[PDB]
Amino acid sequence: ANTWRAFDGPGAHRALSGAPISFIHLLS
Repeated sequence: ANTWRAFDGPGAHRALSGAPISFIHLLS
């Protein structure tokens, strides 16, 4: 989660309120 986000496009707080890494795991 931290490795790919920091290199291209670092948007930590804006994604966590809407749909981040954690929202994707609920569907599978």
